[PDB]
Amino acid sequence: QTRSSRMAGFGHAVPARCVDNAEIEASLGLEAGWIERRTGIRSRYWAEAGDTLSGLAERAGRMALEDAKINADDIALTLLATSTPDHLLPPSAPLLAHRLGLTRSGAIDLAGACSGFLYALTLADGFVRTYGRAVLVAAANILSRRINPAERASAVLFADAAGAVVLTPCPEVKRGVLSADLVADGSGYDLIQIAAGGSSQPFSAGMIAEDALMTMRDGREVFSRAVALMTNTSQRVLHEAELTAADISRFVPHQANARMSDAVCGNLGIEREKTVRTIGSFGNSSAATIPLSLSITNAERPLAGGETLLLTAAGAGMTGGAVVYRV
Amino acid sequence: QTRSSRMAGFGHAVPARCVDNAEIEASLGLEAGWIERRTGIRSRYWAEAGDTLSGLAERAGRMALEDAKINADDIALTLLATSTPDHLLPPSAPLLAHRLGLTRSGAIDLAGACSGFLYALTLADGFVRTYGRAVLVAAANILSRRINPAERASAVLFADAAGAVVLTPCPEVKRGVLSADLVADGSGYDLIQIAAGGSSQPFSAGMIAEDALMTMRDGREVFSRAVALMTNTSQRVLHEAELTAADISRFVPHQANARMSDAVCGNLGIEREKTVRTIGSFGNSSAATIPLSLSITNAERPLAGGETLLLTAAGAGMTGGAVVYRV
Repeated sequence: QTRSSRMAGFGHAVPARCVDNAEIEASLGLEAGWIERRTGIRSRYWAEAGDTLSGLAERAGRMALEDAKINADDIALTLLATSTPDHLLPPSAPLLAHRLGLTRSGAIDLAGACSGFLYALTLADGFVRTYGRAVLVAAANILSRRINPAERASAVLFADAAGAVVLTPCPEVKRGVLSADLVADGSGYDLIQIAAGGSSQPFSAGMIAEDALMTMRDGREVFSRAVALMTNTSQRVLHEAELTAADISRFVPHQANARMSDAVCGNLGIEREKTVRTIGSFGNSSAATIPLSLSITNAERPLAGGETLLLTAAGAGMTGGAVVYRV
Repeated sequence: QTRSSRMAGFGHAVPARCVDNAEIEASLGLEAGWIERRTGIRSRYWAEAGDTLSGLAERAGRMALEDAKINADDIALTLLATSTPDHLLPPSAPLLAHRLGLTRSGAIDLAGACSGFLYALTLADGFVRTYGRAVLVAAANILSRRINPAERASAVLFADAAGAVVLTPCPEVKRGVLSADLVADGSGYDLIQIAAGGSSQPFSAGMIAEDALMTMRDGREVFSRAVALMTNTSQRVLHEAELTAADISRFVPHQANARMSDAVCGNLGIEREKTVRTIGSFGNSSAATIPLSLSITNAERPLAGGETLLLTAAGAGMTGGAVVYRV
């Protein structure tokens, strides 16, 4: 009976601490204006002590359920894309579903770094279309607790946020997810990494916190690979949907830095004013970036029937993806 | 055009160190025969120094691709259910796809504790049916590196293994995944936990060693909750498929301990000889147990057309799931 999924509700959430560039530039000994000049970020939100990932995700997901006006019994599955779960075991998604009252919902976490939401969105859409039941698709990260002071990119980019979307079944064809392209390139596996705490080097007694913080070999190599991943996946879903960049109403790339968004937008020939930009006020929260941006743009101007979105992301791994969605 | 998915190829892999009960009983100071008496495990495999999660997953995945005789280009997606990735960042699945030559494959990790494979299988089936493209569904864990010798259940059950299934598109209806039920119950979130390393208590200098290892408040509460989760999800997918226990050819529960498998089997009215039992030789490797058991039972006696399998699992979180699959 079901032939597409509908993005029925949107939500986002950020912690209470707004962190201006000037605080961080002072910490790192950077000249005034450095961060906005190089990243396009002006401020970002950071967790305070006692804030949990699942609590942040809960506020974004509650906002999306409310937006969708959906009965809690209708949520069959909760997917949480996160790289920073409350605990390494269990996953945070069952706690998320429990706090939100989603008593008929399954729950699992997805770990796809910055690409996690587009994977979760593609997989949720397949579930909606196969079982004719609704899915809560959340993405949330507290990257502030992963910040490495020696890794300047992390200190200046990383932020904390959650976004969520309620996906409901729809009988109509030729709308919803028109195309999706999910790619991986593990030749870039070592470009962005946390050395310890996984199974290859469990965190042990004589280890420092910075062994458990992110490291990056060559930011420029990450930059060019990520632009290429997003460009190539975007080109493929456009061609698969038989559309051109001119048919896109809103372009929602992962918000890594402004120059990366500009590069992909330019490579695709998309008009710059079609790009949703939340990095100025919300920073880079990894997989939460796209659903937070979806919630922000829908609040500014509700998505209208017939509009076409292009979503695209790249991530450590390396991974990438793109989705064309028709309202 | 695609109406169902087919489990086209199976594979599994274990590390080289076979650890019999006697070694562990001496390590823990238990009387001889204690472990087999209480768990039904006789032996299990543990990683050696330098073994990686992705390398163990790679051997299971290559076996499954070989078994499926599939072109590498036909794999559109690699899903890796694991609680023990090589690193906290990035996910291990892109490395897995890379090492196996799956140059057209997306890749993401799923964190669903012991339920991780049934979630990944259900999500993969929806992907196969939506896009008409094949998926490698892997599950792998190195639990030995997470063992707390003081938590006796974990010391005597936990094992290291990988399993994998190649899911291919199939044009026929009334076969493949007939029904699936994914549930979560975050009221049991604190029952099985690792305290440190997540975002609620990140790894730091001078962290207690035990804080990075698995912990369990009430094994009996875990037991009865997990039995109920598996019983209730299995009853649901059976009724959704319009089947009874007598129609099941092979019953493949998560291999947690023999008494748990027997309790669920008995609850469902399933003939005990229909149960696939790998816990004796392979122990409890969390999400890997069901695909390892599929690989083992299909090797002993190839899955034949018309056979019906019932798969069920419960995990930390708590989560559960069940799948009815028609060959």
